[PDB]
Formats: sequence, structure tokens, C-alpha cells
Amino acid sequence: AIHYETLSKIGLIKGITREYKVKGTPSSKDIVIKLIPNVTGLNKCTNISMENYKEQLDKILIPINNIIELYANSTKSAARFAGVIIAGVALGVAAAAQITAGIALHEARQNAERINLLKDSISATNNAVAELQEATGGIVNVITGMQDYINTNLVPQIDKLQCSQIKTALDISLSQYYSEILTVFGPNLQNPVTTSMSIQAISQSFGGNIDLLLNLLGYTANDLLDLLESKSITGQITYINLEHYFMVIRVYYPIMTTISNAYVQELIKISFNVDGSEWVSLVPSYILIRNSYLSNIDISECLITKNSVICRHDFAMPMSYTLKECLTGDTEKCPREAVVTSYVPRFAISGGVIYANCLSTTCQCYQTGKVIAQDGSQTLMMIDNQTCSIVRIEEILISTGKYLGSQEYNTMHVSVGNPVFT
Amino acid sequence: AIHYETLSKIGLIKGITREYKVKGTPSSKDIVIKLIPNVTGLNKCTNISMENYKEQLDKILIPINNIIELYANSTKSAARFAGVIIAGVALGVAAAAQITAGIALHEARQNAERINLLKDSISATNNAVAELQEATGGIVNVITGMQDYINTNLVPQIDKLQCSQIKTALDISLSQYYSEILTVFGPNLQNPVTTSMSIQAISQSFGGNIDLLLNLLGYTANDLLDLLESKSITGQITYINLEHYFMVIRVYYPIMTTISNAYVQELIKISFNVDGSEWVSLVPSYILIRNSYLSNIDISECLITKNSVICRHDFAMPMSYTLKECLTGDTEKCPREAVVTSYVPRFAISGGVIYANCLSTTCQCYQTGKVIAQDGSQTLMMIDNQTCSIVRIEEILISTGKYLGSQEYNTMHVSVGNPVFT
Amino acid sequence: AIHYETLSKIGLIKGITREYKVKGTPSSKDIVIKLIPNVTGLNKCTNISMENYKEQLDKILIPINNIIELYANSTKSAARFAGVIIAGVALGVAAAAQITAGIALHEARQNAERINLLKDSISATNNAVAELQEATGGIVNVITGMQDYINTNLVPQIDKLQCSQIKTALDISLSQYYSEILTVFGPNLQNPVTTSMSIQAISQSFGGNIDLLLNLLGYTANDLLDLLESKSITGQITYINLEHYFMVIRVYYPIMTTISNAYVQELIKISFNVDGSEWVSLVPSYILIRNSYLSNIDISECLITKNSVICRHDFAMPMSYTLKECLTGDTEKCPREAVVTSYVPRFAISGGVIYANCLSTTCQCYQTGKVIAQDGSQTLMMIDNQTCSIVRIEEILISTGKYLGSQEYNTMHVSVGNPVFT
Ligand SMILES: *[C@@H]1O[C@H](CO)[C@@H](O)[C@H](O)[C@H]1NC(C)=O
Ligand SMILES: *[C@@H]1O[C@H](CO)[C@@H](O)[C@H](O)[C@H]1NC(C)=O
Ligand SMILES: *[C@@H]1O[C@H](CO)[C@@H](O)[C@H](O)[C@H]1NC(C)=O
Ligand SMILES: *[C@@H]1O[C@H](CO)[C@@H](O)[C@H](O)[C@H]1NC(C)=O
Ligand SMILES: *[C@@H]1O[C@H](CO)[C@@H](O)[C@H](O)[C@H]1NC(C)=O
Ligand SMILES: *[C@@H]1O[C@H](CO)[C@@H](O)[C@H](O)[C@H]1NC(C)=O
Ligand SMILES: *[C@@H]1O[C@H](CO)[C@@H](O)[C@H](O)[C@H]1NC(C)=O
Ligand SMILES: *[C@@H]1O[C@H](CO)[C@@H](O)[C@H](O)[C@H]1NC(C)=O
Ligand SMILES: *[C@@H]1O[C@H](CO)[C@@H](O)[C@H](O)[C@H]1NC(C)=O
Ligand SMILES: *[C@@H]1O[C@H](CO)[C@@H](O)[C@H](O)[C@H]1NC(C)=O
Ligand SMILES: *[C@@H]1O[C@H](CO)[C@@H](O)[C@H](O)[C@H]1NC(C)=O
Ligand SMILES: *[C@@H]1O[C@H](CO)[C@@H](O)[C@H](O)[C@H]1NC(C)=O
Repeated sequence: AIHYETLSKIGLIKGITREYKVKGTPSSKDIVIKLIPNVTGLNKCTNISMENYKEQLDKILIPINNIIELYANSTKSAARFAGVIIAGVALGVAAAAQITAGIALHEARQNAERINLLKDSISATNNAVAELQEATGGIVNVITGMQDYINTNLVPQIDKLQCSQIKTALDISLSQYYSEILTVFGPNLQNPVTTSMSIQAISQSFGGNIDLLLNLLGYTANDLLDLLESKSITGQITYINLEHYFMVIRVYYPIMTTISNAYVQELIKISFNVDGSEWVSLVPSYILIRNSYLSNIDISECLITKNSVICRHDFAMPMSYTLKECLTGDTEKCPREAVVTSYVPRFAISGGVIYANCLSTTCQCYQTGKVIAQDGSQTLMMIDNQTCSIVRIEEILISTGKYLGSQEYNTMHVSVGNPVFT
Repeated sequence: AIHYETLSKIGLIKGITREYKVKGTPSSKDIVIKLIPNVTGLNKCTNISMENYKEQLDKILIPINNIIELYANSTKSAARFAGVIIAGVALGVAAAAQITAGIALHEARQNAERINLLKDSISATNNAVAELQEATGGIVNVITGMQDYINTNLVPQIDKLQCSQIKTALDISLSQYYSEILTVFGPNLQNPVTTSMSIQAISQSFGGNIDLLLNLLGYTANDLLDLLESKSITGQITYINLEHYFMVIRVYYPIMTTISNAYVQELIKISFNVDGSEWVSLVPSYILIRNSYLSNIDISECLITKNSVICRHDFAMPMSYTLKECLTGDTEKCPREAVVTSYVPRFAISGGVIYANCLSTTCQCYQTGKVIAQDGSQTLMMIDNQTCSIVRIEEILISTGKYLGSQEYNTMHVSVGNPVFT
Repeated sequence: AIHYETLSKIGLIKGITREYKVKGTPSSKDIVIKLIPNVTGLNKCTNISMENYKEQLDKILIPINNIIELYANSTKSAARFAGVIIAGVALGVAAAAQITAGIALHEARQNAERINLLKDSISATNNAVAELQEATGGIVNVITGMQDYINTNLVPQIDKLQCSQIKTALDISLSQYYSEILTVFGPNLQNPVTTSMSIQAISQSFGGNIDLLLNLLGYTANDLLDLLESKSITGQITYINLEHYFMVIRVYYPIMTTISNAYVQELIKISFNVDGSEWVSLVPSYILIRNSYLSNIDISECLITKNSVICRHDFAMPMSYTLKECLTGDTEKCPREAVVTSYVPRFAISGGVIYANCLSTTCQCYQTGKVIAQDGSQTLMMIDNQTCSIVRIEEILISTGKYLGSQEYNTMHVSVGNPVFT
């Protein structure tokens, strides 16, 4: 829908076209995270109680468990239709986000309560990572923080150091650990009943070592890194065991869906001449095109890759009528901002040819040494190999190809919009 | 003041009511932070000088000390009124923020200079945490970084490793430490004469272990975690000893005050029908109500909890007249934004009943299988148990209660405002 | 150009004047960063392969190398003019930012390929930091992560711990390392062909220890800390050796240039009386003045110091005509915002004298105890030592000097602009 040949006359140069992708329905796996380390390897020091640490955890876990228990009590299985019934009255107030998550919680807990049957086997581990066998032949991946520090730095020195020295080292390392998770699972976790908690925030519970988790889950996808960086991989707390201080976390792993007839087009903005002074247009850099319709896209929440835009949601936004008219060729409605700085692009390469403002900078033909000048009635000069094979702009020598489009481009005039301030 | 029954007709559904709280007058305690570690346990390696490290610290501490000394010199005790006199001429230019802090500095230094009498006892420590006894029977809590690393990882290996290996390990760990505090106490600290430096930034001087500090200060309050996350706990540098490279920090611990007749009301926004297309209103999610007056609140600087909003300041903001008229029932002045995405809430639960847009999604009665339809003249359909006990929205079964309010709600019509773009 | 005596009547009080500085042409040095550690000290444990780690690195390095190789192939040396010729056709689409960087890449690689001749000597190191001698007598600084951990924590325990315990410790520490650099050199690195990648992001490849790097480069400048915090020090990836898994990084070290006749003037904003209610003006806090012209400055991207503003670019922005008229004395065009909070400055010191709103707060003369009152027709009261030597504002005693300017200030009236909402 965008008329590029005319928009380039006001500094909007067609850039790279990318496919639009949004995540779809996830698969899921359950893991167990243990918050209290095994310190029996330090049992030569009888003054270690771990009592203060347990109390500190209660202040975090109980406030959370009280919410999970509410939704778990409110939902029951369903009859003309199959499904799960959630009690609107019991909740009183709920947004669609928590209603949907509440249903997911109900289903997830049907397995979390089976994992809990291993609570004694979960507590009885001393490795940073352990694999427990379920009665059904399934495998539970247990991730415990602190164990690496204890096993490598404290236990080996149990005879070398004094017991007061070891206790001190342990008390400090535990308070450091607590400070780290408090940030994620403390008061900042407004409502645990969600399916969109970033896995990179959850991973803070074991040092922020996201790679360790992904390797254990067994995610080997070639695009795994893109799913991770786009924040498409998330998890949910489904069960908390307060006595043994461990959590059951469900990890959701999305399937990326490419949207048909949908892509994101970027524009390269350079300055141009209007009346002797230098101006830059105020058109959004990224435009989302679907079927044939123009809309805005909030790229700040998406991952930009070599050939695609990966979003965890559809971030399309409404576009004004004046901007749509601008993009379709009515350049009289494209707003301008004055340039008061030196830090502005004055040239770009697109389609193998150069678009440049040769009044604000100097353009010379390498072959002859002659200056490539534009008049005061022109916005931008377009340079191709029918004009000069190699052009020197500033002190950069750029070779060019042929221009595909109108051959009267440099004799074409364009109207401009009004000056605005932001 | 807000008329909820009419606003719900345009997708503004009453949510959770929270109390408004702002911090009041703090109490205070003094701590000492030492920047240079005790490496005499490594005195078998004679090539350790710590000289380069000291020079690096000078580049941070002197620029700060030069400001503290200025205010300390400018303030003197006071006479019709008691108090402290600050010299406006000596300062030349000062904002109220620094004038107030300057007075606090004067008072704090009356104790910091008494702590400094222990400068030899402060330097003569080798533990990460030490408690020194003052002549008056008071206790000074000394927190030192690096000591944990040195005592646990370097000293125990003094005979096992070569002295060049140990020196290298120490030089690297010190440069890592320096890099961390440089971030907080370097050029980014524009002016040290303040009472609002976050305690979580100060804690970077000893690894970011905020829990260690709080445990030593003896803060056991049940709401301590909320005070910390709301950034209500702050500190001030009151004294710097350049020769022995340590700082005296005053920690301010606020008392939360609940504001009478003041609360924050949240609204849940869902889409609604206007003319066949789908729209969302542009009314702020959080409204601050005081006595009977409406105002805006900058929630981005406050902590949102289950039943309160905790702010370090009063973040009330002016509200326009058109928005006040909107909120009090004149829905013709409530601006609309078009929906161009699929990622929008189309239903919510409030008061035990469901508000939903049954044109954009499908609503069925579980009991009969019949569709619950709304006409093209309606914005939203409200569903209660006088209509259908269990309603299937999408594929989620929700049970409902009775609606408290007008029983003619679903036959009531509302005017809407104009379309706008943002 | 700013008329301060009249603007102070509406709460805009002249603050501190700072010089405007922007970075100029850099010098450069090359360093080598190795991604795979030397684990031959652990060769008693035969189950260490490092194979999985290598594959994980390939997923990061290859996507980057494919871009560097493209620009390296496109550029060739140049003939009426000397220089480097870049192929616009081969690239197809490029912004000025990448065209310029592409030229820098060409030149840098002329040395990177000479460093690569030491690829066997680079791999054959086991220290965290090593200095290799080039055939030309030059020195290559090789920085390797992981070596500190391995040499200090794993190797010394090779006989003490079981080999399965050591392998586990190594596998975990490597996955932690990978997670850290993935953040910087993964998908978030949209295009490696740039000269503006922050050195503090690059330093993440070796723990974020920026001080270690700077010490090795030999930067001893007194203003080094300001260059670092202002983000003026950057680097570029010039060469990647995939077989030996190391990168050659060029570090650019800028020369700060003070701009003639250019400075940034800050204004201190306090509230004032208009008609009995309290108001605050909506004029930008920082104004950039060049020669004699007023413009806006985006201070959010600059470092503010005691006497200067240090920017990596020129961040001047256009200023509206209504604001220029406001600043030059037409106070009728200076917009007002209502105060609905208690958290607002009501006084400030500038020029040794006090400007205060003595209707919203209480002002008393220390010497006599009498109240210093202003009428309802006045905005602000200015207090100097010709009125009262020491004034008590709130409970703060401030001494004053003489006012330099009109002696009829307190009998001068000012017009105000219209109320606005934001
Ligand atoms: C435990 O600590 C106490 C001091 O509080 C000490 O007297 C006791 O000997 C310690 N226990 C052991 C086994 O050392
Ligand atoms: C959930 O139900 C159990 C009884 O089965 C009860 O003990 C628990 O307190 C309830 N939790 C909540 C939040 O109501
Ligand atoms: C600690 O771990 C050890 C070794 O796995 C196990 O024998 C012991 O039962 C565990 N103890 C606790 C308290 O979990
Ligand atoms: C200009 O470039 C095109 C390829 O883009 C080529 O076919 C044509 O021959 C070239 N013309 C000249 C004069 O170099
Ligand atoms: C200190 O370092 C020097 C090398 O600079 C070395 O010759 C000397 O032996 C070292 N001192 C000791 C006690 O090893
Ligand atoms: C403060 O006064 C002392 C003398 O008591 C002087 O040595 C010091 O330099 C002064 N500091 C400042 C910032 O003026
Ligand atoms: C280092 O600490 C030790 C043990 O507390 C003490 O004996 C010594 O005086 C301290 N030395 C220095 C230089 O502070
Ligand atoms: C509807 O719910 C209310 C409680 O909110 C209950 O008192 C009433 O009997 C219910 N009516 C029906 C038909 O279920
Ligand atoms: C390497 O690991 C295997 C188990 O996978 C073990 O059987 C073998 O003994 C180990 N090698 C050595 C030298 O211990
Ligand atoms: C660059 O040229 C070399 C041949 O010299 C080729 O092997 C390599 O694949 C080319 N790289 C790119 C990106 O074209
Ligand atoms: C590892 O480092 C050692 C000691 O510098 C060196 O002898 C050896 O060749 C290195 N091995 C590898 C694989 O780089
Ligand atoms: C007021 O202060 C000035 C210096 O700013 C001084 O010269 C003058 O004598 C002072 N006047 C009185 C009455 O204190």
C-alpha cells in the first residue's frame, strides 16, 4: 500500500522487509526447585541450624501459597460441555488474565500433587541437579541452589577451617541467596496466578543460570535462542510445599506461528532540503502491513532478527488517517522536524543506489573529480551508475548500480508538510 | 464520586480498592563500611602492596568528601529560635533538597566524628562483619567487602598455591570489586548531600547483600519487605576517612502513615461494541480519591500490594476537567481507541457477575446450550445467575451470582465519546 | 538570551552553568578475548570433553561472522582520491551508520589478520590475562574468562575431590558463563558492524570487569571515569576465529572536545502563588545555549558533572517559538500546572538570596520573630539581608546576602500564562 518512490523524496527510504511472527499454543514440562540446601556434609559444625533462613522463606512463600490455594479451591471439573468450572462468586473480582491462568492452574496441579509424593526423595538430595524416578516411570528434574557453593567451597574445607569460620561463610552465602530471589518472588510478584512469568526471572532462584535449565528440559530447537530473547518462554508456580520448602514450576514452551500475508517494513530516515534549511520527517520507522492494511507496531516489545519480527503477542496498534494518507503518497500530510544538530544521517544506500542531501554535505564524482550538485528546489539527489560509477560522499567512496524505477526521478518535485514541534 | 454503574457500560469495570499510604518521619542508625580488605593473612606473599587499589579509591572518595566538607563548614548551631543555621552565601546556589539534607548532615556528623575515634579499631579487623564497642557502650557495626573471598578462598590456600598465583587472584578480585562500586559511588553520584539514596544502591558496596545489612541493623518489622521494595529505606554518607578508607553511613528507617479518607481505585478495562466494530476506552487504570476529590496517581513509583499502595512520596497529579466529567457519569466525554489486535480482554468478573462483549466472542448458557446474544445497539452484556447459572465464554465455564444494582441494566443505553489517536 | 530576573517571578530560578562537551576522533587498540578456557590442569578427569560447550558457542559466533565476512568482502582499497571503496550493490541496503563502520572494519582487519598468526599461542595459555609478543615487537593482550575460577577453585582440588564432582562443577560454571554472554552477543546483537558498542557491554564476556580491561589498555587519564560513565568508550568486533573460539576486539578511546560558546543552563523550579492557589511552571529544567541561540537538550543520554555536560553525541533538539518567547521575557506564554501534592519545593537559594512562597509555607525573621508576609497579588517573595539577616523557613534557619539586581524586585508584578494539563 506504501508508495515508496514518492516517499523517498522526503527522506523515507525503503529498508529491509521482515516476516511477522507471533507465538501460539505451548507444550509444557514440570520441574522442582528446592530453596533449602543440604548441609549435612557440614555436620561437624553443630552450630548450624538453618532456622533463621526457614523463617525468612516463610515470609515469601506463605503470601504466595494463600493465592494459589484460593484458585485451586475455586476450580472444579465439570453436562452439555466438558471443561473446568471456576467460581466467579468465590473470587469476586478477576480479570480475564487470571481467570484463564486459574484454569491452567487447576489442570497443572493434577500432576504437581503426584510429584509431591516424592517430597522425601526431593529433600533427600545433595546435588545441584538431581533426577528422581516417579512411580509411573516419569523423571522429575530437581534444581537446587547453594549446593554448588557448599559442595565445592565449604565441605572440602570442613577439616581445614574452624567451625566458626564455616558457619560465618554459610550464613553470608545464604543471605546473599535470599536477597536475590526476594527481588523476584517477594512483594514484586503481585499475583502468582499467571502463565506469563518470564522464565529468565524464575531462573534467578538458581543463580540466573537459564542455560542449565534449558539443557535439562531438553530444548534443542534451532530457534530456541530467539524464543528465549523474545520472552516467549514462561512459567507458572503450580504447587508449594511449605514444610520441605520447594516449589513445583510448570514451564511453557511456545510454537511460533508465521502470520499469513503479514510483514513489517522498516524505513531509513535521512535529512533533506526544503528551503535552504535541513529537515527530517516524523514518520514511524516500522510499519506493520497485514493483507493490505497499514497499522503501527510496538517494536519495543518484540525481537528484531535478520528476516523476521518475533513477538510474544500481537502488538499491532491503530494508525491515524493523516498518516495513512502520508504513506500512500499524499506527502503534503507528512510532518517535518527541523535539524539543529550535526548528528543526523544525510545519506543511505537502498536498491543499490544512493540517496543523499548534497547541499548539507559534499558529493563528488570519483571518476572526474567534479561536484555532483543539486538545486535549491530539490530535496534529495539520487545517484546511480548512469550518473557516476563511484561517488565520494564525505570521504567514503561508494560504488553504485542502476536505478530500478522512474528515470525522471531527479526531475520530479514533491510537496512537503508543515513544521511541527514535539 | 465515580459513577460505576454507568462507566461499566463502556468497559470500565470496578476492580480492587486499596488504601493509600505514604512514609513519614524516620528513625536512624549509623554503620561503617570499609573499602580496603585485611590481607595480612596472605603476608607470606611479599609482593602484595595494595597501592594501586588505594589510588583508585582516591579518585572516587575525594570528589565526594569535597562536597560533604563544604556543607559541614557552612552549617553551625544557633536566639529567639533553636536550630541550625546554614549559610546561603557560602553555598551560593542550593535547592530545598540539599538545604534540608545539609541540616541532617550537620546533626549526623556529631556522632560520625565520635565513631571516627575507633578508626584504628575499624582498620584492625579481618572479619566480613565486626562489632566494635564505643566508649559510651554503643555498638558500631562494621561491614567489609572482600573479606569473605579472602578468608574462604585465598588464605586457606596460602601454602598450596604459588605466591604469584595468589597475587593474581587478589588483583583480579579487587578490580572486580572496584568496578561494582564505581557504578554507584562514581560520577553517577551527582551530589552526596541527600537523604534519599536508596539503601539497595548503597548495599552494592558489599556485594548487594541487603539482607545482611538489615539483619545487623535489627529490623524485624512484618512490613519490612514492603518498605524495602517501595524504596522507602534510604541512607546518607555523613563522614569519610580518607587515610583508613572507610565511610560512615546513616540509615533512615521510615514510619508508614495511612492517609485518612484516601484510597486508590483500580478499573478493569475490557473492549466493547459501538457500531459493529470493537473499541477500548482511554481512562487511566488507577484513580486516587482523597476526601471526595479525584486526581491522578503515578503508580510507576509506588508498590502495589494486596490491600494498599505504598509510596515514598505523595504522587498525586492534577486531573483534567473533561476526565472528571467522564468519571462522574458524562460518558460522552470518555475518549475511545479502536481495536486492531486479538490481544484484548473481552470479559471480566466483578461483583460476582460477568461483563462481556458477546459480539466479538461467543457466550453460551451451559445449562441449555443456547447462545446468549446481545443486539447491535448494546455495548456490553451483563450476565448473572438470573439469566444463566453457568456461562461458557470461549471454552471457560464460569459460575455467577446475583447482580447488586439496577435490574434494568441490560436495557439501559449509554452515549459514547469521540474516537481519538495516541 | 534568557531574562532571569523576570522568569524568577514565576518560579524559574537560575541554577548552575555548565560547559557543553562532545566526544571527537578516537585512538584505538586491539585486544583478544578467548571464549574457551584451558582445562588441561584438570586432565586427571578424562570425562571432560568441552564438546557441548563448543556447539553452544557456534550458535552465537557463526551468525555474527557471516555479517563481518560480508562487509570484509565488499570493501576494497582504492585514482583521483585515496580511500576505501564499499560496494553499494553487494550490500543492497545500508544505513550511513553501517557504511561508515564498514570502512573502519576494513582498516581494522588489516591488523586483526596479523594477530591471528598467533592463534596457536593464543590457544596455548592458561592465565586469565596473558601478553603475547608479535613478530613486530607489538604486544597482544589476551583476556580469558573462566580461568580464574578454574585455577583457583577447581585445579587445587583435583586430588581432593572426585572426578565426577569436578566435572559437575565445571559443567555448571560453563553454563553460567554462557548464559551471561548470550545476553550481549546473542540475538540482541542485531548488527555487529558498528563502532558504537559500549565497552561495558563487551566486558560482560569476562565477568563485567571493566577495570581489568582499562588497566591493561593503559588508560590513566584523569577524566577516564567521565568518559566511561558517559558511554564514550566503545568497541568493535573485527575478526572471529571459529576454530580456536576467540575474538579480536578494537577499542576506541575518544578525545573530548569543548564546544566554543556553548553551555547548558539549569533552572530550579519552585511553586508560586497566582490567585490564592499554588502553581508550578512547565519550562524544561535544562536549556542548551549556543552562541546566542536557545535549544533543548536531551540530558537523559549525557553525564552531568560539577562543571560540565559530557555527551557522546550532540543531543541538541528544536525548541518551539512559544517557549523561546517565554524564556526571553514574555511570561504570558509560560504554561502553568496546578499543585495537588505536598511534595513540591517552595523555596530555593540562588545568588546568596532566598526565593520563597510565603503563603504556602511560613517565613519568619529570626532576629525579631516577626512574620515576613507577602500579599495575594504577589507570586514569590525575595528575601535578602536588607530585609532580614537570618530567615526561618519551616524550621530551617538560613542566612542571606545582598541581592544583585533591581532593588524594586518585590514591588514588581508579572503576568502569567494559561493553566494546562499533561
Ligand atoms: C557452638 O557455639 C558456642 C558459642 O555460642 C560454643 O561455645 C560451642 O562450643 C560451639 N559448638 C561447638 C561444637 O563448637
Ligand atoms: C482451601 O481449602 C482447604 C480445605 O480443603 C483449606 O484448608 C484452605 O485454607 C483453603 N484455602 C483458601 C485460600 O481458602
Ligand atoms: C542430605 O543429603 C544426603 C546425601 O544425599 C542424604 O543422605 C541426607 O538424607 C540428606 N539430608 C537431608 C536433611 O535432606
Ligand atoms: C550499471 O549497473 C547495472 C547493474 O545494476 C549494469 O547492468 C550496467 O551495465 C551498469 N552500467 C554502467 C554504465 O556501469
Ligand atoms: C616478588 O616479585 C619479584 C618479581 O617482580 C620476584 O623476583 C620476587 O622473588 C618476588 N618475591 C617473593 C618473596 O617471591
Ligand atoms: C572546611 O574547613 C576546613 C578547616 O576547618 C578546611 O581545611 C577545609 O578545606 C574546608 N572544606 C571546604 C570544602 O571548604
Ligand atoms: C588485620 O587483621 C588482623 C586480625 O584481626 C589484625 O591482627 C591486624 O592488625 C590487621 N592489620 C591491618 C593492617 O589492619
Ligand atoms: C443467585 O445467587 C444469589 C447469591 O449471590 C443467591 O442468593 C440466589 O438464590 C441465586 N439464584 C439462583 C437462581 O441461583
Ligand atoms: C567416565 O564416566 C564413566 C561413566 O559414564 C565411568 O564409567 C568412567 O569410569 C569415567 N572415567 C574415569 C577415568 O573415571
Ligand atoms: C567472503 O569471501 C570468501 C572467499 O574469499 C568466501 O569463502 C566467504 O563465504 C565470503 N563471505 C560472504 C559473507 O560472502
Ligand atoms: C593449556 O595451557 C597449558 C599451560 O599454558 C599449555 O601448556 C597447553 O598447551 C594448553 N593446552 C591447550 C589445549 O590450549
Ligand atoms: C549584606 O551582605 C553583603 C554581602 O553580600 C554585605 O556587603 C553587606 O554589608 C550586608 N548588609 C547587612 C546589613 O548585613
